Amino acid sequence: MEAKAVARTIRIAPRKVRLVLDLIRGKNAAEAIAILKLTNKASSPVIEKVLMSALANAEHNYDMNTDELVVKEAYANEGPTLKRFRPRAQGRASAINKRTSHITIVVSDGKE
Amino acid sequence: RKLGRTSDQRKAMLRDLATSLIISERIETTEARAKEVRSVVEKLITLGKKGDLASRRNAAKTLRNVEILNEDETTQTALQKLFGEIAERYTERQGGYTRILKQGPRRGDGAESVIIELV
Amino acid sequence: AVPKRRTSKTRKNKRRTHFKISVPGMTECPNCGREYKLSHRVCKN
Amino acid sequence: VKRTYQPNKRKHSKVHGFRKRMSTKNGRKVLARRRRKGRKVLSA
RNA sequence: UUAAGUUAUUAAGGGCGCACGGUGGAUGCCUUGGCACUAGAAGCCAAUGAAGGACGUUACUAACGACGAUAUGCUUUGGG
RNA sequence: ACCGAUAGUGAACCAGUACCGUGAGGGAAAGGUGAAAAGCACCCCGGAAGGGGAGUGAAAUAGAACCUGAAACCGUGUGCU
RNA sequence: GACAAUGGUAGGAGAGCGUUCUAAGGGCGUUGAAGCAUGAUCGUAAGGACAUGUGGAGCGCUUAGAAGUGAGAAUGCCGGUGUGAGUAGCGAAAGACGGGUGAGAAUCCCGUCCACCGAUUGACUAAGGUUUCCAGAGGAAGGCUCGUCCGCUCUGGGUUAGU
RNA sequence: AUGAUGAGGUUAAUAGGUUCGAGGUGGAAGCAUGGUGACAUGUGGAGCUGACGAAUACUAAUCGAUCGAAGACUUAAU
Ligand SMILES: [Mg+2]
Ligand SMILES: [Mg+2]
Ligand SMILES: [Mg+2]
Ligand SMILES: [Mg+2]
Ligand SMILES: [Mg+2]
Ligand SMILES: [Mg+2]
Ligand SMILES: [Mg+2]
Ligand SMILES: [Mg+2]
Ligand SMILES: [Mg+2]
Ligand SMILES: [Mg+2]
Ligand SMILES: [Mg+2]
Ligand SMILES: [Mg+2]
Ligand SMILES: [Mg+2]
Ligand SMILES: [Mg+2]
Ligand SMILES: [Mg+2]
Ligand SMILES: [Mg+2]
Ligand SMILES: [Mg+2]
Ligand SMILES: [Mg+2]
Ligand SMILES: [Mg+2]
Ligand SMILES: [Mg+2]
Ligand SMILES: [Mg+2]
Ligand SMILES: [Mg+2]
Ligand SMILES: [Mg+2]
Ligand SMILES: [Mg+2]
Ligand SMILES: [Mn+2]
Ligand SMILES: [Mn+2]
Ligand SMILES: [Mn+2]
Ligand SMILES: [Mn+2]
Ligand SMILES: [Mn+2]
Ligand SMILES: [Mn+2]
Ligand SMILES: [Mn+2]
Ligand SMILES: [Mn+2]
Ligand SMILES: [Mn+2]
Ligand SMILES: [Mn+2]
Ligand SMILES: [Mn+2]
Ligand SMILES: [Mn+2]
Ligand SMILES: [Mn+2]
Ligand SMILES: [Mn+2]
Ligand SMILES: [Mn+2]
Ligand SMILES: [Mn+2]
Ligand SMILES: [Mn+2]
Ligand SMILES: [Mn+2]
Ligand SMILES: [Mn+2]
Ligand SMILES: [Mn+2]
Ligand SMILES: [Mn+2]
Ligand SMILES: [Mn+2]
Ligand SMILES: [Mn+2]
Ligand SMILES: [Mn+2]
Ligand SMILES: [Mn+2]
Ligand SMILES: [Mn+2]
Ligand SMILES: [Mn+2]
Ligand SMILES: [Mn+2]
Ligand SMILES: [Mn+2]
Ligand SMILES: [Mn+2]
Ligand SMILES: [Mn+2]
Ligand SMILES: [Mn+2]
Ligand SMILES: [Mn+2]
Ligand SMILES: [Mn+2]
Ligand SMILES: [Mn+2]
Ligand SMILES: [Mn+2]
Ligand SMILES: [Mn+2]
Ligand SMILES: [Mn+2]
Ligand SMILES: [Mn+2]
Ligand SMILES: [Mn+2]
Repeated sequence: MEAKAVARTIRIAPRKVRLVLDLIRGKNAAEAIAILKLTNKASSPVIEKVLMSALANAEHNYDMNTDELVVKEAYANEGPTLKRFRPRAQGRASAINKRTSHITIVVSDGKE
Repeated sequence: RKLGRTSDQRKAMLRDLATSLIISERIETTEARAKEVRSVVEKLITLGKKGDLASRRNAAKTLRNVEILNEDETTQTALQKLFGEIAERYTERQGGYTRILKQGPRRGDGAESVIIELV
Repeated sequence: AVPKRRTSKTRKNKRRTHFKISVPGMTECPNCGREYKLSHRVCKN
Repeated sequence: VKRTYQPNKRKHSKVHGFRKRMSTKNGRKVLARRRRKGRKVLSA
């Protein structure tokens, strides 16, 4: 129907990816790519590549007209997180969380 | 009067940035350094536009040594190019032989990049 | 000094309403295609 | 600062060696015990 | 329109309900391993070099076993 | 009328081993795809990772970090506010 | 059918709910068991059913028997995940531009200029450490950022003595 | 601090430059002369000069996008 694509365990924290994701959500696919290319945060290129792949198999698979396509929905979910430490003063170690996330984008036409 | 580093290191980077771009007409830098360097460069170009040994020995006080490779054979000096090359171009021109072009943010630190070029 | 009571999901989100990023000011390249940031260079074309 | 433990190959092998264990009844008792637990290292 | 009075829409964001997801590894089912006994065998190995190891052996070999320089096996009797 | 993976041995996994101590010594965690590897040919976006089709299968909303997949916790949509 | 009584801590007395296993009887189950989820269901309570989804092989009921039989608190033990919060920190120090490379460079290579140590940040070697040394590839994780790079990864090599 | 306030955005003096100037310093370099020289005088209130003051579009404020009214009901009064 109205196509989607997903990237899994990207190693950016979900809070961080979500910031870029909010600007893109609900927007026309073209300007979505624009806002993505100009927004200078770290997650922007990653999210870009995901939206590109989404529109790509929205055409090669479901044969929609790419230009009428809209970013119907985008989000990021907590992935598994790598756990590391960080030695400190007095010889105590302390926690560090290298978190990762599943980014999802879904583009669209009309209802049918 | 913008800074970045310490008062002397700032001097050094400014002479370095100024000598460069005389060496090669245009360079890429932070917007802040571009706005600082433009003054030092137009000023060196007026010392060049005067022509006297006074203002030459004067341009020498700031400008770096360098080497410069002229097209085909032979070697100039950044000084020699300031007085014996660039100044020839800008005699009829009034003030302001410089422009900053706004490249936008770079990856590593997101500093805003700009090109700074001659005419 | 330490927090004396944990923040609730509600308090923490209310504290975050202003923590967005603004959509960049942007403009179409005249007859070049890719859009660029405002009052910034048009690139190599 | 000068931490405890400056390594020394000779001194480590004297005092803590197979042979040094063997040299007294108790060292043999030690090797006995470690053999009983089945340490992959035993005395070293 | 003028005066007096009365109401509402807005949600930056929040709350309740619901839907769809993610994380996480409880719960159910499973058992290669354990746990306590029963009946019978057996209760010693060692200078003819032990117990326990070290280093090696395979087309390719890091690890475990097996084997030792006749090395990932040799002869021999029987089973298959 | 014993345990069923926080149990039962410390050890159901190449355990007295990662790891820790100069040493004597201390001492873990870690089981499960499927009936069968049939473990996704090929096309597509991507440097790759990862993914959408197309397929194997009763099932992959069983795809390997793989049975079931609770709660905390994180999100997207919105009916009343 | 009238009548009486029924607040309650320590504590005594009574009657019951549910969990695992066992025995006997009687049943359910791939036309879908347990489990999980949802619901406007039922009983005086603990608690019991029914329908739908999920799940993919086991499980109730009756009578009795036996217990590792019921958790919210022990600065309890293990595991997961929050809050603090996009907060503290990123470990003494001078760097700039040009040119390469690359999917991608403040951070890798080359270049010029600048700078810092110079009884030492230089050159040897003992202790200790044991392939970190060299070459070509690589970039998941390690590196407090980045990475095309590395004391990291893969593949292949490298230590020669009568004195 | 950031935002905020204010001065401007080509029909333009908002910054930078350029040419002038205030103020600061105190007599640049090069040459000439006088000395054996270290130095002195002349050329010449010289030269240089961040923030301060004018003038001047030479450089840069380009193109462009976003947001923002159509005016509720009742009663009395023209
Ligand atoms: Mg032991
Ligand atoms: Mg009124
Ligand atoms: Mg209004
Ligand atoms: Mg909103
Ligand atoms: Mg006997
Ligand atoms: Mg019993
Ligand atoms: Mg000790
Ligand atoms: Mg491609
Ligand atoms: Mg490709
Ligand atoms: Mg399919
Ligand atoms: Mg599939
Ligand atoms: Mg029951
Ligand atoms: Mg039933
Ligand atoms: Mg079903
Ligand atoms: Mg229920
Ligand atoms: Mg009973
Ligand atoms: Mg507790
Ligand atoms: Mg902040
Ligand atoms: Mg190594
Ligand atoms: Mg290596
Ligand atoms: Mg003389
Ligand atoms: Mg004067
Ligand atoms: Mg508009
Ligand atoms: Mg009214
Ligand atoms: Mn320490
Ligand atoms: Mn100094
Ligand atoms: Mn990067
Ligand atoms: Mn929010
Ligand atoms: Mn031991
Ligand atoms: Mn017996
Ligand atoms: Mn004998
Ligand atoms: Mn033996
Ligand atoms: Mn035979
Ligand atoms: Mn165990
Ligand atoms: Mn389990
Ligand atoms: Mn199997
Ligand atoms: Mn693939
Ligand atoms: Mn099929
Ligand atoms: Mn898992
Ligand atoms: Mn599963
Ligand atoms: Mn009572
Ligand atoms: Mn009463
Ligand atoms: Mn009692
Ligand atoms: Mn069926
Ligand atoms: Mn059961
Ligand atoms: Mn039944
Ligand atoms: Mn109990
Ligand atoms: Mn608890
Ligand atoms: Mn805990
Ligand atoms: Mn704070
Ligand atoms: Mn702070
Ligand atoms: Mn900070
Ligand atoms: Mn550092
Ligand atoms: Mn290139
Ligand atoms: Mn270099
Ligand atoms: Mn020095
Ligand atoms: Mn050594
Ligand atoms: Mn070491
Ligand atoms: Mn090396
Ligand atoms: Mn890194
Ligand atoms: Mn304003
Ligand atoms: Mn004018
Ligand atoms: Mn003056
Ligand atoms: Mn405009």
